Amino acid sequence: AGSRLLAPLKKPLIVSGVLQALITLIELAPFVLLVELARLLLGGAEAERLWTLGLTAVSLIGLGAVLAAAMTLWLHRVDARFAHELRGRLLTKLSRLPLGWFTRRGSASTKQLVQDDTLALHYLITHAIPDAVAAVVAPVAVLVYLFVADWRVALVLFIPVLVYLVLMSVMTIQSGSKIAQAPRWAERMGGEAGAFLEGQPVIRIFGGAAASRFRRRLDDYIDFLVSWQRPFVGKKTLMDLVTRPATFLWIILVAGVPLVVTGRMDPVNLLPFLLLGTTFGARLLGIGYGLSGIQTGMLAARRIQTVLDEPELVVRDRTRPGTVELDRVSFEYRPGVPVIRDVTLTLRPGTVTALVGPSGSGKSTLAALVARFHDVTQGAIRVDGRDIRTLTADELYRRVGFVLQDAQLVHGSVAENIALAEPDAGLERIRTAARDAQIHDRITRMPDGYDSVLGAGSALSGGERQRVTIARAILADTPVLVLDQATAFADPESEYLVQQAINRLTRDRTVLVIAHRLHTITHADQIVVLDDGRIVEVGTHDELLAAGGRYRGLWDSGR
Amino acid sequence: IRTLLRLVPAEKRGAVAGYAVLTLLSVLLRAVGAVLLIPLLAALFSDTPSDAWLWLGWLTAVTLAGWVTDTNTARLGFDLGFAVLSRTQHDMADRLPNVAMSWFTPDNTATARQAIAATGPELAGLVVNLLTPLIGAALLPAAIGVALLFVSVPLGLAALAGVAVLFGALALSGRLSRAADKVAGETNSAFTERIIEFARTQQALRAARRVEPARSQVGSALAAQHGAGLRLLTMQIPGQVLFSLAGQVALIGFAGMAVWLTVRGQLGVPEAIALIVVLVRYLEPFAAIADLAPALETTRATLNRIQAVLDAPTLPAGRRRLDRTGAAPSIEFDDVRFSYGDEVVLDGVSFTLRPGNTTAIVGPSGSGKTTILSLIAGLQQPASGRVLLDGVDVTTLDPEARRAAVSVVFQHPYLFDGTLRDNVLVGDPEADPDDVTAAMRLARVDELLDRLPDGDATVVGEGGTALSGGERQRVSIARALLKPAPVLLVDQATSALDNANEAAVVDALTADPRPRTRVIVAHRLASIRHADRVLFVEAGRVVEDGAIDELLAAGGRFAQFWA
Ligand code: A1IRY
Ligand SMILES: Nc1ncnc2c1ncn2[C@@H]1O[C@H](COP(=O)(O)OP(=O)(O)OP(=O)(O)O)[C@@H](O)[C@H]1O
Ligand SMILES: Nc1ncnc2c1ncn2[C@@H]1O[C@H](COP(=O)(O)OP(=O)(O)OP(=O)(O)O)[C@@H](O)[C@H]1O
Ligand SMILES: [Mg+2]
Ligand SMILES: [Mg+2]
Ligand SMILES: [Zn+2]
Repeated sequence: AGSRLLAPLKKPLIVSGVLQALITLIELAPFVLLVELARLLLGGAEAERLWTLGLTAVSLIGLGAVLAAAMTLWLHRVDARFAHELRGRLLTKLSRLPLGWFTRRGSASTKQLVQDDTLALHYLITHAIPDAVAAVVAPVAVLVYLFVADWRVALVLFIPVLVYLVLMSVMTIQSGSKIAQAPRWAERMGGEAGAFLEGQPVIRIFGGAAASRFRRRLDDYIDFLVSWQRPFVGKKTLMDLVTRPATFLWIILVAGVPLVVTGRMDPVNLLPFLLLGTTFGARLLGIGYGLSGIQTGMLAARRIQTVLDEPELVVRDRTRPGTVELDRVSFEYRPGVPVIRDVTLTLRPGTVTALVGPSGSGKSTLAALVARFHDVTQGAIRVDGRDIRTLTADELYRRVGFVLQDAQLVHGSVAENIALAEPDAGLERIRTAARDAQIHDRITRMPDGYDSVLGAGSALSGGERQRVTIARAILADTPVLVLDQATAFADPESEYLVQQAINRLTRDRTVLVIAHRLHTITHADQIVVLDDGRIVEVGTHDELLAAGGRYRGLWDSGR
Repeated sequence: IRTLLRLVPAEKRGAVAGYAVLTLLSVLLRAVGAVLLIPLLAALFSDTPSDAWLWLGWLTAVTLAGWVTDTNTARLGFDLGFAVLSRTQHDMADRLPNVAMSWFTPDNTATARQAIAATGPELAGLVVNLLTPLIGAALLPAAIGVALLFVSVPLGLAALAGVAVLFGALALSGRLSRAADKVAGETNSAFTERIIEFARTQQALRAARRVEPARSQVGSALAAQHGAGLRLLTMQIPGQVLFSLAGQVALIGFAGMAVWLTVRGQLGVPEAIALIVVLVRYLEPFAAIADLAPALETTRATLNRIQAVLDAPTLPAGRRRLDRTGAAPSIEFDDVRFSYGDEVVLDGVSFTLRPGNTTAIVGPSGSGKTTILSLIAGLQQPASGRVLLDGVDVTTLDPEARRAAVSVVFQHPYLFDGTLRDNVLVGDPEADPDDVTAAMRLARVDELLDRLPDGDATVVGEGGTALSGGERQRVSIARALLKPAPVLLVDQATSALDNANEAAVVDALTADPRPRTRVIVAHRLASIRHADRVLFVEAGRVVEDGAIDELLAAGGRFAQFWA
């Protein structure tokens, strides 16, 4: 699907082809003038004609050089702008695909898509058409001229050309499958490297370098690269030897010296071949080297367009405040593998719902369904009476804020992380939100204060980053709040303080809490026990204790 | 080239010398073949064209020899490029686990990722694609100028003078776009790191509405990356023009001297015609060098990143080993001080933990109890003081013996992107099936195997993102329990587990048959029931310690901690 992707470049590519035909003709003209200059030199022509021919040839060389440079500059600018717009399109597309896409792909796949594929399109959309047109025009024009000059010495030039064509065809056929397999290996190697860098503590405690899957994958990738690049480079060097100007000059002389020594050819008739017969080999080598780039660009275009055609979380146009309602919701991460099974629930303003249950029951996926990271397989989810599929991302996430189970901090200052949902928020608001999350003092202790960066290495403890995400949600200040295992890494004192702050800040708001620590959710207006993806009992703390069900068992296990 | 020779394997220097000899021989054969045309054409245009047979025979020999020296130079260049690739990647792979954790800043982490990312064919084919044509092109007009001294001394000097401007253009070209190429690399690497952050932090960015390019950090990096790439294209224009002017200046000197000699009569008319062909051969490297100049700069940036990883400071290590084999060691801190940067974490923490006994570390968030576990495991090392395992300082231990001494359950469990069984087998890849099932049964991972459809073949995602928080936590517990190490550091291993799994896991840690010196960190009272001793760590100081019942009766911080 590279044609559909590269349709916007329809006119620049045609312009490149025709302008490159003109440029290669202008590049061949100086050598025709030099052949005429040599013919006049042998004839003892007047100095005026020789000066005219030499100056014209030199000026035409300069013109051809400047025109080729300008065309390459313009075409590289075109390619750069196309890559920029395509990367913007890819980022916009990925901004609304389901999160299952990201989970089943990985970060290395996304990096290869946005950056490596767009860069693999470079030769295809910057050099392929110029190289093709140059390698078609210059050999044809030169060979027509030389067959007019002398067919006997022109025929021998087909030997290197036919050998080059055979080498090019066998090289392309041999390397096609390996070029197809190359992006998969690059993606796998990137994923292994990312895991090796991110999972360094696990590598250091368990196995080290020797027993790491990264090293085995590295060895396998190097073996694949050797098996790919050895015959490819051998064919490439043979093609370079065949088309080199020295080879053409030597075969021209081998054909012509026996003719000149006998009374079969005037030596002057060899002036074209020596001056033009050694000009078009490099242009042929350009396409010979560029066939692989064309193949890689075509595969990259196919992958990019496949991702750009991917189904996404489409916003419907169908078109109580602060209410969330799940109605017979079911969900499947994988087809045929249910994880939520006909869940009906209603979170109302001014109430607290505590979603508890066994680990892996489906609490986090239900929270993500409310966030519309995935679309419900069945049922519906409504916010303020509006189905979440009819709401845009802004409309949805201005009404519902989330504190996810994993405390994901972005690379940036702590103020940026707290102000993620509202980057224009003032410093006073950020400080108040941090104080509500019991993290302002820790940020004060930092060297840069609220400007201290939170990249790799300069991390925090688990409870501290969890509190930072809680402060982020507090600063967002949505009518509906979801807290997936918040304060799991918090000590009892910090947990009590942040829970008191949350209760103060969400008295009139809808609140969903997920907690394995059942002692922190006994005050909830509603307690929903989720087991095996379905609700098994609902009630208050005392009612659920009296029921003697799953909640009673979990409570007894907790004491 | 000096950086490349620094990275060549020491047992591959025989091929480098052979490569350098054949590379020069290839250049001389190309130069001699170009200049052999001058005798050949003068003889061919003379009254006895049969005299050109001698010079055609010498052209055939020089042409045949050039083919052999070029196929061999390509074969050796291919071996040198992949030999250099394998060592650098193997060296970085071996060094990185030993690098200090403080080295892994976001810039250094990006450098390491990009250095590893250079395993592709571009760096492997560096010698064949960059050095062989760059050396061949740089030396060919010098070789032609030398070979023309045998034809005419002032002709060769004019040819040689045109090579002084070639190397002048080559030397100055890099400095014209040095800054633009640097900013392009910085914005390109920054864009790479935001894409990975974009995919990893996708859920949190969507809730924050920081996911569209007009509002995302990756979108800002794309705009900066694009602007730097366009600046690079414009700032490379002086470099290409400079090589063009060098070829123009070289043409005038070569052509001007050839015309001057011919008018003087010192050079024949057929010889001057043959010198037009030599002049074209003489000016081809001027254009080839211009094409290779951009490739030379990206290679220099690539090798700097590889050298940055190989220059990373490794942790101190020794050769000592623990005396007993498999026996539970004693863990003691001897006035251990630690600091992240300038901020003090630990301040004179001293204690001793008896062999084969369970100890609990509790306290407020940020007290330093995760840093204590890292010091015991050797992930971090003390600023001062000394952590001792069975009386042996950890910094003096063999790295092989140091990792075999401790198994860790980390606060934030990280699984590798594969099957569930492979992540458990990381603890002991040679473990028998009975040992693997025993570890999974203890960690309550056996519940997952029946619950999930694929069982232990369930393909986990990046990290453990395709599993719930408590499911990947139990997988990291089964990993630690499978390892036969005699020290177990449990860092809040039931944080994401319900009460039923918390109780089963906590009993499982105590019920492990083999002896271990167990250290457990937990924010739950029910997770430290079987601990024989407790350490209350607050602000990097053990405020109190003793038995669980003793500390509750004391009415100190420990009693108030769970109040
Ligand atoms: C675009 C793409 C596509 C296609 C279509 C479209 C089209 C468009 C059009 C455009 C056009 C533009 C053009 C421009 C130019 C013209 C042509 C050329 C013309 C020319 O060339 Fe010349 O020069 C130049 C510049 N110059 C300038 O600047 C000026 C001043 C300095 O000039 C002068 O006065 C002087 C004298 C001589 C004569 C003139 N001449 O010569 N000179 C000079 O210096 C000279 C010295 O040495 C040389 C040479 C040598 C060797 C080889 C070559 C050559 O040559 N030389 C240009 C550029 C390039 C370069 N060179 O080089
Ligand atoms: N990589 C790091 N860079 C800088 N400071 C760090 C880093 N890791 C931890 N710290 C700081 O070290 C101090 C103690 O951290 P540590 O991880 O030991 O906490 P903790 O007691 O285990 O906390 P928690 O109970 O919240 O998990 C905290 O102030 C934390 O900010
Ligand atoms: N990205 C995913 N792809 C496939 N299955 C998934 C994915 N994320 C979660 N699951 C499965 O969903 C089921 C429920 O997980 P979920 O995280 O929703 O539960 P939970 O109640 O929040 O768990 P925990 O208390 O352990 O955090 C688990 O079996 C897990 O294997
Ligand atoms: Mg969860
Ligand atoms: Mg910790
Ligand atoms: Zn290009």
